[PDB]
Amino acid sequence: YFQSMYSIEMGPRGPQWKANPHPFACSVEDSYISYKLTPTHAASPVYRRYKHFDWLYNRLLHKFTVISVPHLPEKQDFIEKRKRRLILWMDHMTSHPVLSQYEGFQHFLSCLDDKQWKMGKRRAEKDEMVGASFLLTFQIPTEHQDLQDVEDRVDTFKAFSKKMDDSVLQLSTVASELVRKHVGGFRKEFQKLGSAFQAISHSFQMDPPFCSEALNSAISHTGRTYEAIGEMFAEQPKNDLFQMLDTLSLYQGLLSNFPDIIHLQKGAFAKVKESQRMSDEGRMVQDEADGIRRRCRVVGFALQAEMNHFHQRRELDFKHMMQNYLRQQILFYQRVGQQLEKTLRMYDN
Amino acid sequence: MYSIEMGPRGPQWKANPHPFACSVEDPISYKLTPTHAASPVYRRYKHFDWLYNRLLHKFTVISVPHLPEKQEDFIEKRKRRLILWMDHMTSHPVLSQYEGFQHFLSCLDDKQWKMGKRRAEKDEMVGASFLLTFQIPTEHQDLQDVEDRVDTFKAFSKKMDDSVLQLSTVASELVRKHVGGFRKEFQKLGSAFQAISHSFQMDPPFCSEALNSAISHTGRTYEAIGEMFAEQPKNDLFQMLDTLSLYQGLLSNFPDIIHLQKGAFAKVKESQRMSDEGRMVQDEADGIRRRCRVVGFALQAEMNHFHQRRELDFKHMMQNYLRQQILFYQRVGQQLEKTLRMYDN
Repeated sequence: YFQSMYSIEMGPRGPQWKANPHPFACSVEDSYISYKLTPTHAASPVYRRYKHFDWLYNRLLHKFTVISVPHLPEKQDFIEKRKRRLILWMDHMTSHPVLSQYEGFQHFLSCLDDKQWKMGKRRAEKDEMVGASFLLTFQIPTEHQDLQDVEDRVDTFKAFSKKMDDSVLQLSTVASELVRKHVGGFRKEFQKLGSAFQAISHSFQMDPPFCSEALNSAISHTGRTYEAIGEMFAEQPKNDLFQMLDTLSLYQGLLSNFPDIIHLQKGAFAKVKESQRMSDEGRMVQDEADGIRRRCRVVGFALQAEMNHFHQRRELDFKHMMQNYLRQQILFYQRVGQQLEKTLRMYDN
Repeated sequence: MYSIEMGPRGPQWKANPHPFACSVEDPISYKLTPTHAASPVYRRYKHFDWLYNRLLHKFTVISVPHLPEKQEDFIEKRKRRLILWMDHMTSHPVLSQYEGFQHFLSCLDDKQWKMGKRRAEKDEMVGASFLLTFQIPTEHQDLQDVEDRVDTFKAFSKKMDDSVLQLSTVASELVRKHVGGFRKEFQKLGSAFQAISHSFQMDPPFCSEALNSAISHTGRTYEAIGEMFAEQPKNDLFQMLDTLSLYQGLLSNFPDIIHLQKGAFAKVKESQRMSDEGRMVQDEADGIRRRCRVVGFALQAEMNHFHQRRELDFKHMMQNYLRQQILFYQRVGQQLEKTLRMYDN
């Protein structure tokens, strides 16, 4: 036809991406690993390798200037961690109103024949560098008429994204330390205690007619119990901390896109003030300076729609992150207590 | 007044005909309320120390519970360890019937207090003279069998002294971990949660205060859990250390007593060997064997009683510790559940 046109609509939070009219989701599952991808809109599953993921990712970066594109996991439990984060990546892709409609993404998810695969790759390599469309569905209010008010919005988001990048990094660092603290210090303390309870028991077995075999076994049971709890601490991060880190990792990449995204838009804001001022001196034509203004305005709404979409996904993802972490901790400490109440019952006899 | 009788586990102290208990309260003067006394009695630590030094001079073959140190949690831990000391005293068949101990509990006067004090000072029967107080069994046990029993207890007491020291060391380290390490990690986690929430408040119209409040609630929760860990040793670890301290004092009483017994067995074989060679009068060699038989009975009774209390106190120790650990991790789980509902719905 002509070109794809992404729409920006007004909403409760202000400018937002109009939803994908043809929504879908995609599951990721299983010396070359070919991940089995099953999108909702396809009749047959699709097998793609990280190499193919990396191809698409590079295509996305060159295509979308104002949109934050989710980062892939490292190129180099690495295998398991990769799949968890490819899933998180995929979900963020499918739930993004613009990224989910990208033709290169569609070719990535639908193409079966390998002969058509090569063609569809080169076909997506000539678009981009075509930048964007961004039609605006609503009518421009009197509040958004000043690009100054829009630029002030961008500045507050920059400062926000800076401290969020700090808090996320700090939390991700703390979590990774807890993992080692769980495999190390936590396990060690419970195992020194259990080893001590075993030492007490062994000493109590050195006088056969004057010692109770029941008590000596109970204390010995508590010894093995605490030594088993130590192993529970060591095996716990895989249930709660790992998934939290995966979530934080997703937002490391999203937040890392913003510095450049914001830099571009502030450059457009300066180009507007420059073009207009130059048009006031007489060294610039007015209608050309008008085109700069109106274009900067439209992509300003796009950015506003993206920051809006970021907050929307953030609130969903962080809610589920805290919930999932706490539910597991609750389970973990419940399991701990049951071990203790199991070994306490040994002393009833 | 004292007697040693045979039993299922062998030689043992005859039970106190008039058993009792004594509560210790802190209204420094301690409020002591003997259950068999008509009126409560107030005593300071110096009074305990006086009584303690009387027991050392009096009962040589008996293992006397050590008094807590004379020189934070100090002065509070003394109250706990004086209770354990008192309980061991009133539950000992010999020590509980001691006249000076009864004077220490049932003297509500003051002039009579100084009098009874002197009464215990100039006691004719002490040490080796105390051995003529209690009567032994009429049964005859092989002297070699007794020595083997003592030697078995010697090996046991040494290994237990180590295992107790091991657990005592581990527990003391656990107290510091609770105040330091365990608290710190929770404090770090909640602090990070706090920062996340704070950073979420930097873009006011676009961020949910409901979510930020829940996140910062979880932060204050994990910080609260940190302080719970810091306060926890007072509920379980402190009590366990008090029990181990009690038995470290008891196990230290034995080496000297055992050594005296080993010397008693030695002089029996010694005197008899030379009595046969005509180097000593047999009647005097008999008096040595007789003396060894008596002290051997007293030691077996003490070793039996030590085991009797050991299995009780350690059963209760392990029970009290576990029960408090259980309650602790339940209270933690409640803190976590309380903060999870903040994310509803």
